[PDB]
Amino acid sequence: LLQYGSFCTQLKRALTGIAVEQDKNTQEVFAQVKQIYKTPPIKYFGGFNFSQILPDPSKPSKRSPIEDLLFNKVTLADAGFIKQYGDCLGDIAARDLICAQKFNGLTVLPPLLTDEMIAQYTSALLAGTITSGWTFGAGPALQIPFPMQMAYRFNGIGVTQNVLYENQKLIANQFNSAIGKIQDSLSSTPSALGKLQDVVNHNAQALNTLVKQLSSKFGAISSVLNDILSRLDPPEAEVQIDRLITGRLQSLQTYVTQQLIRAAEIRASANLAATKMSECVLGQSKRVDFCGKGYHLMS
Amino acid sequence: AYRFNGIGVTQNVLYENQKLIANQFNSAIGKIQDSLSSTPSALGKLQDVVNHNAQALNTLVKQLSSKFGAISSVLNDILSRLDPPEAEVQIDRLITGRLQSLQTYVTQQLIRAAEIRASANLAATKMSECVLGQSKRVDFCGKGYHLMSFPQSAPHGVVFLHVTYVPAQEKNFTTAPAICHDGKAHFPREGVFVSNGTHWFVTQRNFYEPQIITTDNTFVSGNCDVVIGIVNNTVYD
Amino acid sequence: ESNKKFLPFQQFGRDIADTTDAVRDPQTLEILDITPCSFGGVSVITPGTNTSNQVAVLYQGVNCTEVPVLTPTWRVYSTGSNVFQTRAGCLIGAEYVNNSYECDIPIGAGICASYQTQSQSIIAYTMSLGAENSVAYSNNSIAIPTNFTISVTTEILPVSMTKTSVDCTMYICGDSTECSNLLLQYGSFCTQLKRALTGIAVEQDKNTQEVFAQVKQIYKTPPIKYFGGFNF
Ligand SMILES: *[C@@H]1O[C@H](CO)[C@@H](O[C@@H]2O[C@H](CO)[C@@H](O)[C@H](O)[C@H]2NC(C)=O)[C@H](O)[C@H]1NC(C)=O
Ligand SMILES: *[C@@H]1O[C@H](CO)[C@@H](O[C@@H]2O[C@H](CO)[C@@H](O)[C@H](O)[C@H]2NC(C)=O)[C@H](O)[C@H]1NC(C)=O
Ligand SMILES: *[C@@H]1O[C@H](CO)[C@@H](O[C@@H]2O[C@H](CO)[C@@H](O)[C@H](O)[C@H]2NC(C)=O)[C@H](O)[C@H]1NC(C)=O
Ligand SMILES: *[C@@H]1O[C@H](CO)[C@@H](O[C@@H]2O[C@H](CO)[C@@H](O)[C@H](O)[C@H]2NC(C)=O)[C@H](O)[C@H]1NC(C)=O
Ligand SMILES: *[C@@H]1O[C@H](CO)[C@@H](O)[C@H](O)[C@H]1NC(C)=O
Ligand SMILES: *[C@@H]1O[C@H](CO)[C@@H](O)[C@H](O)[C@H]1NC(C)=O
Ligand SMILES: *[C@@H]1O[C@H](CO)[C@@H](O)[C@H](O)[C@H]1NC(C)=O
Ligand SMILES: *[C@@H]1O[C@H](CO)[C@@H](O)[C@H](O)[C@H]1NC(C)=O
Ligand SMILES: *[C@@H]1O[C@H](CO)[C@@H](O)[C@H](O)[C@H]1NC(C)=O
Ligand SMILES: *[C@@H]1O[C@H](CO)[C@@H](O)[C@H](O)[C@H]1NC(C)=O
Repeated sequence: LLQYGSFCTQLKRALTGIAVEQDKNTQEVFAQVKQIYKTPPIKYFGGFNFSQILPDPSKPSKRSPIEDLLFNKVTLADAGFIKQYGDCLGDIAARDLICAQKFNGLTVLPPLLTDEMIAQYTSALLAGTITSGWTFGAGPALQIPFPMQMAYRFNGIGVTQNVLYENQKLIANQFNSAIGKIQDSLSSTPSALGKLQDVVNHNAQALNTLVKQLSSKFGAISSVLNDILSRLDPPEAEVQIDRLITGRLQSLQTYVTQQLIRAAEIRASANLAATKMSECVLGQSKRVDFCGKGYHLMS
Repeated sequence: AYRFNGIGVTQNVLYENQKLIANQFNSAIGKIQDSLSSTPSALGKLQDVVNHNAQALNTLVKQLSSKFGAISSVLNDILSRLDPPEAEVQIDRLITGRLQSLQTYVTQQLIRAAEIRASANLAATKMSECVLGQSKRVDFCGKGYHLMSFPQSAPHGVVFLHVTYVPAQEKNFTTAPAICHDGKAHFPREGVFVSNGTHWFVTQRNFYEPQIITTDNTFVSGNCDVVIGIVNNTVYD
Repeated sequence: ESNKKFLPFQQFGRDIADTTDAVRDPQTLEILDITPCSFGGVSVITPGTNTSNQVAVLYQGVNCTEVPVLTPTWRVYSTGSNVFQTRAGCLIGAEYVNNSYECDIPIGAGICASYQTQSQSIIAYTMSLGAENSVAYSNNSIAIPTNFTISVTTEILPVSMTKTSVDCTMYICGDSTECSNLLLQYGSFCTQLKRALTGIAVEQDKNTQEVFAQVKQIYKTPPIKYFGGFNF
């Protein structure tokens, strides 16, 4: 193989580029603000109830109930684990596909940002948008009572503020009911989180195909190098080894190309998500059907 | 003044602070050259394209020294050291290897071209929206309230200079949603009620400028029994 | 020793990748299982060579106990120097501290490394998300600014790249005729390559034209440059 060029340097470079791009995407999406705001201890906002989206201090990981349901709904499977070789050598007689992947030179790297840091970023964004409206997204944060912020947002869509000031309780009740229905709507439908499951399914399928490809003969007497080496003299052995080498190289090339295309698609999706975070959360958008159906109020 | 009215600030603010705004703009423009020159890694995106192209071409050239399983990597030596019928089988390996290298190079170039096209489309949209007009989209033409943009050309790229407005030196105040007077509720037209401790005024949101509460800048539209937190005072006519 | 329940007529065991992992000893009929011995990857963390020559070594995905200390001939200290365990594996040659700074060199799950004067040394820490803040929220209080600042920022965007062309015959066969004749019967791959390269070359110019040709009138500035005190 040493005399076939430098294809594998190119493969390593492409894989490293994709790995760096993933962390860049996450950092771009989830790091809009540089100040870690925290909610006031007393939770009274004119009748609006935010308990379903604020972090829960009772649980150890400090996640909102909706975040808990979202994390329980999706199966993660592959992740980074230290001493994973020890678990593989434990040999409980249940040889999973992960150990087979590891023993053939395929590894999975952990992300730079943990889940707790992302949860902290989300909590800071929520506290900022609750306590300051949209001022913290364009300079220093300026406090303002929540009903006055809602009156400003209603003026933003062409409705006078006395409409809000005379229907505060009904609007608060409607908002509370709409927030409450979200958990039931998410839990009842099992196919809601298809997009997030598709990524895991695609990665697992690609890795499994790459591992299974090692059993092909590609026109040789056998698919095992040791058997070929023991059953033949060398000069008849190079011609048998060459076919296997070429087949495995082709499989690696195909895998890398597919990974590159998927990475490009994921980058486009991440850019869209970052734009939506910038425009719908840190301010009020006048673009039609960009931040929901109807006249956008807040995200 | 038109651009300041576009972000919700009255034009008399500009007309009374023209010299200070001009000085601030001049200083901000002057700092740009020092900021660009001091940092050596600012123009990484433009250098990456050249580096990638040079690396790809160098790899393609260096790939010609591989044997790919033949006796030699030189066609003339193979032709001179062997009869033809033994020579086609040696030439075929080299041909296949070089073809594979060309295929890989072309595929990588296509992917890079797609990425560059996406970047160029984004740049064209930014040029259309931030330079030829004033944008209300948050964080699209800089950080803060966008005022105006200027374009510049660079090797294989464009550089946008965004000029924006940032508030500073905030102060605390006591506020109320409405004012009760003669059994009627009054709401501000454009602004918010503010109290310095003793008296009440109305001011615009993005700049402190108190004014006497009159019937000219308020409307009634309701009674004084529904609004929560109403405060009763006097309204001048 | 293997716990697999081999049938009396079975002599070998295979896996998904078609590799033998269970064997029966020819002399004593006992079932044994085979596992490859330890292996892994090594990463090197270093600042620029213009600064120092000290390095740190990260063994990836390996519990730092039963450390290999081998295929690599060079030996790290493996002792004396600080040894730390991260979710990415083991780190050797860097000291862990309580202080949190901005990330300099990424390592793994929330762990970064830096070169600090402390005697210069390499330290590892947990990255900091940002400075703490807490706005005073009240339901009858507001905050209003009293001054402003004019800010100028920059943004850089690539537009086009290099246009290249390749000749198949000269690259593959040079000036030889036998090689050209042999290549003539391999199809029309090179026509496709030429078409793709030409398409990319045209697309580059299209991108530049789309970006830089918004207006069709060539305006020029007046000779006298006075714009109310603004300096351009
Ligand atoms: C905000 O909503 C939550 C849940 O929607 C309320 O918590 C409920 O409180 C009642 C009475 O204390 C309990 O019987 C329920 O079991 C609680 N539900 C949950 C999920 O904890 C909370 O009381 C609401 N906020 C206010 C101020 O009433
Ligand atoms: C709040 O604003 C009112 C309105 O200007 C201030 O009242 C004035 O105070 C100055 C100096 O104290 C007097 O010269 C004026 O005659 C007052 N105006 C009126 C209509 O009486 C008041 O002092 C301000 N309070 C604070 C704490 O700043
Ligand atoms: C608003 O900010 C500007 C700039 O920070 C202030 O102008 C400065 O005023 C001080 C006080 O004399 C001068 O020493 C500086 O030279 C001024 N800066 C410039 C650029 O001219 C201005 O005073 C502030 N306004 C208020 C009401 O505080
Ligand atoms: C606009 O700015 C430029 C540079 O910032 C000014 O040019 C400077 O003028 C002074 C006095 O004539 C010279 O001492 C400097 O050497 C000049 N700098 C440069 C880079 O040429 C220019 O004067 C300013 N415009 C006005 C109308 O004052
Ligand atoms: C406004 O009040 C808060 C708390 O009451 C305080 O932290 C802040 O410094 C005050 N701002 C000014 C400008 O006095
Ligand atoms: C003015 O407001 C106070 C506080 O709400 C209230 O007690 C008082 O009755 C009001 N004045 C009149 C004339 O109703
Ligand atoms: C093979 O011979 C050895 C003696 O060296 C003996 O211990 C063993 O039981 C024999 N096994 C069989 C299957 O005959
Ligand atoms: C490393 O190995 C030891 C011994 O088996 C084990 O006790 C320890 O838990 C392992 N480290 C981790 C992080 O699990
Ligand atoms: C870091 O902080 C923890 C807090 O409990 C402390 O136990 C530990 O000793 C500190 N690190 C060092 C090196 O002292
Ligand atoms: C909100 O207003 C109510 C008036 O009913 C008051 O009792 C409460 O203290 C206010 N909240 C805060 C945080 O001061």
